Amino acid sequence: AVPARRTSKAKKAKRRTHYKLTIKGLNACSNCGEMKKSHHVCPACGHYDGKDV
Amino acid sequence: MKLHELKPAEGSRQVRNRVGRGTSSGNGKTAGRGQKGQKARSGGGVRLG
Amino acid sequence: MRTTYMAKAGEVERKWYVVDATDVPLGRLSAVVASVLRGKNKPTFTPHVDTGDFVIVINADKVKLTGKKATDKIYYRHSMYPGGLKSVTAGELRDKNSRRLIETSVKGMLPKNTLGRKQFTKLNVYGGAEHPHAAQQPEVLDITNLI
Amino acid sequence: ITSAKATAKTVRTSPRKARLVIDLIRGKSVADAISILKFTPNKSAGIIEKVLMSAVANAENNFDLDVESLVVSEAFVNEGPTMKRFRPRAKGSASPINKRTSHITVVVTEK
Amino acid sequence: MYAIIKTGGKQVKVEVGQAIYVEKLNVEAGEKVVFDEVILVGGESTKVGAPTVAGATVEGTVEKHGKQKKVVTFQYKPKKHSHRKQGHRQPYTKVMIEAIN
Amino acid sequence: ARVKGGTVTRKRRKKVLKLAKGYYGSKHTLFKSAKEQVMNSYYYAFRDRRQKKRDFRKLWIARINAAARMNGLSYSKLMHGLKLAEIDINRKMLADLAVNDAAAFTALAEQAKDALSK
RNA sequence: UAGUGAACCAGUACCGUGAGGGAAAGGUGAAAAGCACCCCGGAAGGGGAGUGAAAUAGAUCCUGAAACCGUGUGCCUACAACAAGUCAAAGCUCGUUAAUGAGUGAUGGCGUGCCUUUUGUAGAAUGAACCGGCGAGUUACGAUUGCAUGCGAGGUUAAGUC
RNA sequence: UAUCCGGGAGUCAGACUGCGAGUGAUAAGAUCCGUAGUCGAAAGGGAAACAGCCCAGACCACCAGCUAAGGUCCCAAAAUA
RNA sequence: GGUGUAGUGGUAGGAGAGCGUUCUAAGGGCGUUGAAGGUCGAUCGUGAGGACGGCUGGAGCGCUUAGAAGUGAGAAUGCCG
Ligand SMILES: [K+]
Ligand SMILES: [K+]
Ligand SMILES: [K+]
Ligand SMILES: [K+]
Ligand SMILES: [K+]
Ligand SMILES: [K+]
Ligand SMILES: [K+]
Ligand SMILES: [K+]
Ligand SMILES: [K+]
Ligand SMILES: [Mg+2]
Ligand SMILES: [Mg+2]
Ligand SMILES: [Mg+2]
Ligand SMILES: [Mg+2]
Ligand SMILES: [Mg+2]
Ligand SMILES: [Mg+2]
Ligand SMILES: [Mg+2]
Ligand SMILES: [Mg+2]
Ligand SMILES: [Mg+2]
Ligand SMILES: [Mg+2]
Ligand SMILES: [Mg+2]
Ligand SMILES: [Mg+2]
Ligand SMILES: [Mg+2]
Ligand SMILES: [Mg+2]
Ligand SMILES: [Mg+2]
Ligand SMILES: [Mg+2]
Ligand SMILES: [Mg+2]
Ligand SMILES: [Mg+2]
Ligand SMILES: [Mg+2]
Ligand SMILES: [Mg+2]
Ligand SMILES: [Mg+2]
Ligand SMILES: [Mg+2]
Ligand SMILES: [Mg+2]
Ligand SMILES: [Mg+2]
Ligand SMILES: [Mg+2]
Ligand SMILES: [Mg+2]
Ligand SMILES: [Mg+2]
Ligand SMILES: [Zn+2]
Repeated sequence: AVPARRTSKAKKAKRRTHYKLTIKGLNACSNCGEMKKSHHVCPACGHYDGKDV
Repeated sequence: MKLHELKPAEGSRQVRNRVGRGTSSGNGKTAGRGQKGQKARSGGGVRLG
Repeated sequence: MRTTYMAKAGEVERKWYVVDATDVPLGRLSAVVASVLRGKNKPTFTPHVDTGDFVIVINADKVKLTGKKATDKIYYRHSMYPGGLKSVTAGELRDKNSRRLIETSVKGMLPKNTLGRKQFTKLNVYGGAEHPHAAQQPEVLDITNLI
Repeated sequence: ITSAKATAKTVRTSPRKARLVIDLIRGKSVADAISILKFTPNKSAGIIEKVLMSAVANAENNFDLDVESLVVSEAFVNEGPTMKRFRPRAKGSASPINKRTSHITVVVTEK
Repeated sequence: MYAIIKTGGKQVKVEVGQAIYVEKLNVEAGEKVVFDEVILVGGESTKVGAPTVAGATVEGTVEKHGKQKKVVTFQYKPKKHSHRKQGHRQPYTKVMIEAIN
Repeated sequence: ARVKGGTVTRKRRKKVLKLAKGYYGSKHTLFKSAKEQVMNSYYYAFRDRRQKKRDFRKLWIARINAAARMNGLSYSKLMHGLKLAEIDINRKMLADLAVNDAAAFTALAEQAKDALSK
């Protein structure tokens, strides 16, 4: 099977509506104040839950 | 006469007709040859007589 | 000169009428109602703008069906499933859901477009002689000569 | 004077995939943009971050703008030159391969 | 007060101080013109011409002669390799109404 | 004496494209689609310059009919009466009177009805 | 994309066992004066600072179209069945080769592409993915007719010599 | 308008409708002639849509008017004559 | 030139008259105070098409008369990019 008709710019853009990246779970790190991912170790200060690790 | 004011005698010269140069000219597409057949082919046509 | 008057949406005042369907043939009631809803009865009629007035139909249950239409006029509808055809007689519709009877009749007569559907919303059908729209102060619209 | 721009040209990355990360950061404070790019795992995030950091360096070093005020006013990815490559396929035929490149521009303004 | 007058095979409503565009009139710009066929006169009271109001005339002045925006007639028949293109600018006369009688 | 393509081609195609401004996507961007669409637009434009006259006469007739009904008359009876009374006011002016000068339209209707009675 | 296949290290690269087939590829600026130094970056690449008449002439370098891709937004769009236009039109926005202006456009009327080939094609017949360039009645020698000019019961030279 | 003289053609697949015949089964949107029209090469109005049927032949502009076929309760212009 | 009357759908195709492209001749012009080219604009003509502004561009190009053609592309499962 092959495309009977080429896809127009508008239809192509509509389909890609949901083809987007997302960034979730960022919040300030308690120890150093930098942004970190919740439930992850802070890459900057290497502290999690207020302790160095 | 003056080289910048030349004028040929009326009816002495005519403009060549060019075929296959658009429809509105009257000889576009088929170039006056009609539709298919032997006489419509390049070098087509039968010998005299 | 391009001076023909064109009505605007919202500038035209839409009144409210009450139409009594008692012993009026369904089609003739519907035809007059559709003209009113479209606004054909007012000089300001503008095809691309809604200008008609609201209609309250009362006594829908007593609408008249001439001939044997009560039992032979059949309303079909297909569910779009194979063998999904349903039917109901006009008489049964009048007895049980007369609002549907009048609404289908008038839907057929309004235009099949966005404006037509909007105009259809202005219709209100009630079997029986009392309606909940007294707040709009509707006025009686005799149709004896209009049919 | 109020704005500084940085551009990375002919970067070997898909323009569409790069535009995904660019849309994330557009119209955000420089601090927020840095955080977003640092925690995004997509490849183009690192390249866009280098461009963004280069733009911030321009704003401060060249024009002495206030880093804390800076925000990402404009950011976009433009198609770069495409390197043409071929991949052999079944039955002795090749198919072309487009090795895309991107021009990544980040503009950062005072406010 | 307003009038309805017959002009250029058409009927126009005219109000004093209002310009009107009509089919080209053979009158020079800035010269007085008089429309003698007044099919109606209205205002506070209504006069109905049958077919014309007797002894009613409307006066105007020809501000300008012009040509309306060009209109292109492009006639073609699909699959018949034939088209014809034509242009048109309809002349018009603009008349400011001075007095309605 | 070679005559290379030059710029006439681009000029002609650009004229077509400019004519096609506002169309949907390729119908304004691409010369072939644009030309094909511009030809249809010409067909519709020529046809509609005639249909437009019909539409407005239809509109005036409908408005006159509503006004006549309010004055106790049908459109057809009103026009017949006006012809009997020698009134030449056309449908455009009549519709304008119906919407704007109701009193004038009523006066016209009275004369029409009188002619019908006679 | 012409002109030699070849304006350039071309009968080269490349293809083929071999005979053989056979490309693509010109242009900074007047002058390299071809961006010292500084800044982000491992670099690439940028931003300044400079050269320059000009750097959006920075070596992919004159001009830099269209397809195609993206950023910004003035108008519209989530009850609608749309050959996508045209005709009519509110609202909003804007003010031009100053013209009975421009953009957008709710809503309403009408409306089955272009080409080829056919008795007949919206056609479920053929061709075109799009854009650009290139791409088809010519020339020579004769025949004949029209028109034009010169001469006119005449008209005219061919080869050849200067 | 007809001839006649000369330059230049294209056409030799036609279709349907009405009327008169054959072939066919007094079938076919069949086939083959005769005759008229239309399409072909004809847009517009009507026949829902519908080359060939009915009305009628678009050089153009108009937000003017009268009619043809066909229509006038609503979609949908005009008689709930 | 004016008036009047009539006429002006159209495929194959015939006739006529024009638009635009490159080049030649002559004349008369324009250009670092910005040519060609590109781009935008609400501009003119009955048509092909012609101007005029803004921007870009950086060195050649119009106009009038005549002449000669590799003289006009949207379709060739066309060629090249
Ligand atoms: K011929
Ligand atoms: K330059
Ligand atoms: K846009
Ligand atoms: K529409
Ligand atoms: K096939
Ligand atoms: K002959
Ligand atoms: K026959
Ligand atoms: K220009
Ligand atoms: K092609
Ligand atoms: Mg010649
Ligand atoms: Mg022809
Ligand atoms: Mg063709
Ligand atoms: Mg052919
Ligand atoms: Mg044949
Ligand atoms: Mg032949
Ligand atoms: Mg192999
Ligand atoms: Mg070409
Ligand atoms: Mg008409
Ligand atoms: Mg070569
Ligand atoms: Mg530039
Ligand atoms: Mg360049
Ligand atoms: Mg709904
Ligand atoms: Mg909605
Ligand atoms: Mg066939
Ligand atoms: Mg195909
Ligand atoms: Mg047959
Ligand atoms: Mg044929
Ligand atoms: Mg027809
Ligand atoms: Mg056809
Ligand atoms: Mg009539
Ligand atoms: Mg009606
Ligand atoms: Mg009756
Ligand atoms: Mg005609
Ligand atoms: Mg040139
Ligand atoms: Mg050529
Ligand atoms: Mg092409
Ligand atoms: Zn931390």
